[PDB]
Amino acid sequence: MRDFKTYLSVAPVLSTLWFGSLAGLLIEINRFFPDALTFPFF
Amino acid sequence: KKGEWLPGLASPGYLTGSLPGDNGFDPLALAEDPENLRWFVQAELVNGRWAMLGVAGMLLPEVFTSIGIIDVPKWYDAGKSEYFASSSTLFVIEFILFHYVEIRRWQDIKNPGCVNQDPIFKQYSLPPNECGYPGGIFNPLNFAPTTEAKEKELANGRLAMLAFLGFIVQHNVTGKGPFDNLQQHLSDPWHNTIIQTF
Amino acid sequence: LSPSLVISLSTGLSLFLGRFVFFNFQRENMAKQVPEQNGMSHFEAGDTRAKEYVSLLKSNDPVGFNIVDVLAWGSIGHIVAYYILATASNGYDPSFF
Amino acid sequence: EWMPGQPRPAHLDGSAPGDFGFDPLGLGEVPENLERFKESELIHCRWAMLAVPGILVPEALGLGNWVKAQEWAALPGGQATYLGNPVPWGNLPTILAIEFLAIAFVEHQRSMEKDSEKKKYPGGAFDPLGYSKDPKKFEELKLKEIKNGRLALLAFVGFCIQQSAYPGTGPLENLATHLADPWHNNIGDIVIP
Amino acid sequence: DIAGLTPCKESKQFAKREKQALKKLQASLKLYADDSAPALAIKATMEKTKKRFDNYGKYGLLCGSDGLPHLIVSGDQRHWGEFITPGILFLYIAGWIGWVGRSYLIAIRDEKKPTQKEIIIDVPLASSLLFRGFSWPVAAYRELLNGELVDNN
Ligand SMILES: CC1=C[C@H](O)CC(C)(C)[C@H]1/C=C/C(C)=C/C=C/C(C)=C/C=C/C=C(C)/C=C/C=C(C)/C=C/C1=C(C)C[C@H](O)CC1(C)C
Ligand SMILES: CC1=C[C@H](O)CC(C)(C)[C@H]1/C=C/C(C)=C/C=C/C(C)=C/C=C/C=C(C)/C=C/C=C(C)/C=C/C1=C(C)C[C@H](O)CC1(C)C
Ligand SMILES: CC1=C(/C=C/C(C)=C/C=C/C(C)=C/C=C/C=C(C)/C=C/C=C(C)/C=C/C2=C(C)CCCC2(C)C)C(C)(C)CCC1
Repeated sequence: MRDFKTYLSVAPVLSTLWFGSLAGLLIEINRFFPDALTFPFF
Repeated sequence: KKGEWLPGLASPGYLTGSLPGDNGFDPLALAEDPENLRWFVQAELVNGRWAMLGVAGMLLPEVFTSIGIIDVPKWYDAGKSEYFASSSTLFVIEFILFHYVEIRRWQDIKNPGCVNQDPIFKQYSLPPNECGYPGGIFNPLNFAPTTEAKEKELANGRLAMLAFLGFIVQHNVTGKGPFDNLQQHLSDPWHNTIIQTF
Repeated sequence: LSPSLVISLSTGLSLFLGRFVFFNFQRENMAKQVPEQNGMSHFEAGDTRAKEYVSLLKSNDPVGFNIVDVLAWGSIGHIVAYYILATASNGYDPSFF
Repeated sequence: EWMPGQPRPAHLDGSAPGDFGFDPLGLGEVPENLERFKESELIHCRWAMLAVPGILVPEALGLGNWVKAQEWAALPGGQATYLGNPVPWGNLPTILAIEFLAIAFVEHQRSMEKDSEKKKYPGGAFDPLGYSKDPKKFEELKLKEIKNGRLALLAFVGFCIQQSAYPGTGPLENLATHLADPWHNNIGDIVIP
Repeated sequence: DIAGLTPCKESKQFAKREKQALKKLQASLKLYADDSAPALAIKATMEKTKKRFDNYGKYGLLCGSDGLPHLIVSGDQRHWGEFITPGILFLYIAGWIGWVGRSYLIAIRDEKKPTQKEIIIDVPLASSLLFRGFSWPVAAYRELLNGELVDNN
């Protein structure tokens, strides 16, 4: 299990997980707040 | 009397407990450098004292206005009120006086016990004192500055800064007074929370 | 204006300033400023046409005012005089304010 | 010291007149540079000292102000006025020519002297009342000159800034505007329009 | 009306562009029955377009002569939300990422084989240092003041 967790900590697997989570977050943000050209909250 | 913000977590090495109000709460390691900690103690003290004065000024007049003793505008509507001088002259006067007093405070921060003396009437001088707690004229009632008083002051300051953050965020989301928000919460709490204002 | 009067006045004032007022400073600056190449002057480096004319710059004036200074300060005076004349003739130029 | 609780720079020791240890940029590290700065500062302060009454008095006597007195040269064929009377030879080429002729040769002899003390304080014909004979009063008058001259330089900065803020008017008009109702018309209105 | 630009909520060409978009979407919509999934998708797209145009009009954007919104980055307070506020947010996030990466590189600098901690990321230390970039401006300013940000080699 330690070796498998070490494999999960290697550069491509960790990069894939991180970038997939980031892409999912950005896609969900773009669904819930679509067509954002300005920052109108202030 | 030290305590822990998190019972499981261990205190950092630079937070041994000499400073008042030490609960080991530096998870982001901002005050690892001793000079940084020395600056941040003064920053916390000044911010907390100003937050005390500010939260009192935006809470107690509003409470008295709601009761009916006085008719004072809200803290967000007090800028547009009428005074004997315009806001620009008041800002300039405040800038001049604050420049002087805060430059004096900054000299004491940089080197303690260096600006304790009056520059006009040289016979007047503050007694020797720790940085951040200038005795003498600033303590007319001669209250003892024990570490219990310092801890109580820091706790009230942290509560006041949290209250001011709540003040500004609540006015940003609802556009009404914080005591009005408290009254709305007390009307029926389970449908007047953070949730139903979004 | 009268071109002769203005030209004579400006040339006389410029020559007066060069002879009396700004003479010692100029002489000290030419004493400190001499063109040299590779640590030696242009003439002694091998250039036969870079020799300074010591005969043309020798003068009988008590302070050393020579013909080249006369030409330079007269050029200043003539330029100033013609600037004055051409500006005074024109009844315009940054006047509306 | 200019700034209490702040260490003095190594270039300044307080021996000079008006030496309050103020050099944040360290301009006067080189001693001959510091001597040149002393001479230039003294000349600047003396010129501003001659300036300040020369600006206030013509405004107080109702002759305009220190910006009206330069309007005539802007106009084509302008005529200068002194005490309300037009000077017959007061035209821009003649005034500029006599200013260049006489302002030079009086700034030239000032550069002929090599003594630094004589470059700052020449004495002789310029001290006819004998105020520099006693040394202690000489240093006291040096300090008084330095302080009043720095005040004059600050006053001239105020002159320029108030002229930029309020174009085409006089400093005494600004003083009267402040004295009319000080809580409403001041630097605050221009600092926050 | 900065730089001769009409506001997008008072621009005829903006409404014209919305009309062309809605007309094209309706022409695509006419090929299917209204109760079908493609028709519902097209209707959702039309509603999204209408909401987008209304939001662009109400946001205060200045529309050019071609009917498209033009951003102003000169710093005008009416248009601080186009560049300056998103720019500040981006600078905060980028400083967060850079500070976290620099802290991780500093932490694994004095090891036996530091490169092994770069090909294989040590996740607990990285997750410990992830939130240290929340206060990145304060930490960076103090490190610059104490002379720890730069290396004198
Ligand atoms: C410590 C730590 C640690 C770790 O390591 C990391 C971390 C976590 C990051 C950190 C932090 C934390 C926190 C929480 C903080 C906070 C702060 C605040 C909030 C402040 C305030 C602060 C605040 C303040 C001062 C305030 C002030 C106020 C005032 C003046 C007022 C004024 C006023 C009045 C009266 C009235 C009128 O009508 C209006 C006005 C004019 C407006
Ligand atoms: C050396 C010698 C030598 C020999 O041996 C002998 C003898 C001759 C004696 C000697 C000499 C002497 C002399 C000449 C002196 C002079 C002086 C002066 C003039 C000063 C000034 C001085 C000056 C000064 C201080 C100044 C000051 C100023 C001021 C405050 C100002 C104010 C103001 C006002 C109100 C108003 C406006 O709105 C602003 C202003 C403008 C800001
Ligand atoms: C002998 C002598 C003397 C005398 C002297 C004299 C008298 C001199 C003169 C001198 C002169 C008398 C000089 C002059 C010079 C000049 C020149 C050298 C030239 C100039 C010019 C130029 C260079 C150019 C011009 C032009 C033209 C071409 C046209 C257009 C415009 C112009 C202006 C550009 C005496 C008695 C004192 C003493 C003894 C000795």
